Amino acid sequence: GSHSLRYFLTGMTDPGPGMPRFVIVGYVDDKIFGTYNSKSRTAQPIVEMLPQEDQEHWDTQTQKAQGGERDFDWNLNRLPERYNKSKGSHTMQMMFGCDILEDGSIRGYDQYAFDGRDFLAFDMDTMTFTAADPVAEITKRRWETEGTYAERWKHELGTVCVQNLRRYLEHGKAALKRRVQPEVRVWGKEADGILTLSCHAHGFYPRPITISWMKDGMVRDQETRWGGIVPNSDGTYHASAAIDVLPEDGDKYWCRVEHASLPQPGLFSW
Amino acid sequence: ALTPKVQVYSRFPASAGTKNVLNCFAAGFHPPKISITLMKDGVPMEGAQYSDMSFNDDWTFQRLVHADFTPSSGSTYACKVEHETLKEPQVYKWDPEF
Ligand SMILES: CCCCCCCCCCCCCC(=O)NCC(=O)O
Ligand SMILES: [Cl-]
Repeated sequence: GSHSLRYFLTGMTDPGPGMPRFVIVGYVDDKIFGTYNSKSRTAQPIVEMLPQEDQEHWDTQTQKAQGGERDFDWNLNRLPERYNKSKGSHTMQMMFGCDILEDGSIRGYDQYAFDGRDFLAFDMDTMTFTAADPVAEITKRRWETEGTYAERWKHELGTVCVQNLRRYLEHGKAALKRRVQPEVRVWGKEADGILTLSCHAHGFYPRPITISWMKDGMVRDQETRWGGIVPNSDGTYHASAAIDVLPEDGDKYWCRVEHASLPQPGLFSW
Repeated sequence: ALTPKVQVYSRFPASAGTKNVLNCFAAGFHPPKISITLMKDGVPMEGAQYSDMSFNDDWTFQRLVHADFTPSSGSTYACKVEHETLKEPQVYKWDPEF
């Protein structure tokens, strides 16, 4: 019963051809629910997840986003010189949100990164900042001495975020509760003396999945390598594991897949 | 590293002649500027869409590119990735498993 809302904010001085300088992606329980970017200058739900959003909500979101784009612009303009590294392209990132745990207690997250490196972080439950380095300390001391950010973001993390998570879980409940089984394909190919067995899980939701290989009823972690969990475009996920086998033992190897959509783990051969 | 880590996969278990989607996922890279091109027989595929820039919890950037396609048994499908950490574009071949 644990649920999460996360915003992932990027500001870029060199985004690339036809690409926005400032992007916000919002996730509920590993599903993108809304987006903002500097080219559209509007915050918009993923209608697949949120089919009936009111305009009022997304006006507010669009304006908070635009304010976030201004602040990133101000960071990207001051930070490089402060770090005596004004040469090059530059990035600014922020991750923030909240968790509603199964018992109803709350967790807030609020983290910043400059040029891909930890910069600053804020802890809602104590309302204290931490800086990643002496230059970030300048920002930390200015913000905590002014007093306003900690109130703001205590409120943002522990109230506003919590309310919106509760809202998105309800509005997107059709999409959030639909469990989506993995579609699994096992495949080998024999080069030189070895046979590569690959087990691929296609299109599952929710995102947590386990894949492992078996000879007899014994796993074989030592020769397995995992591709990791990667996204599809439709809010499902893809995962995979590979293992190399003597070509005269491939019928003895079984791919095991555990997923919330499967009452029992599923066993798949080549 | 900080170069792209690239995986190429189809949305569904692939089968010759059945409409599908080819995905190219590049992750772990910085800076965020990056070129990813889906290709059939070295011709760029049409209709490709690119995910909004996002990143991993370690701040490393990532991007999904996808495009409708109908895999052909006699075609090579690849993903070409250019990034300032690379001296020459790297191409990654789709393994159709069929
Ligand atoms: C999914 C699209 C909807 C986006 C939701 C809007 C939330 C954006 C939050 C503003 C980010 C503010 C940055 C910052 O740290 N400014 C400095 C400061 O607050 O003093
Ligand atoms: Cl079979």
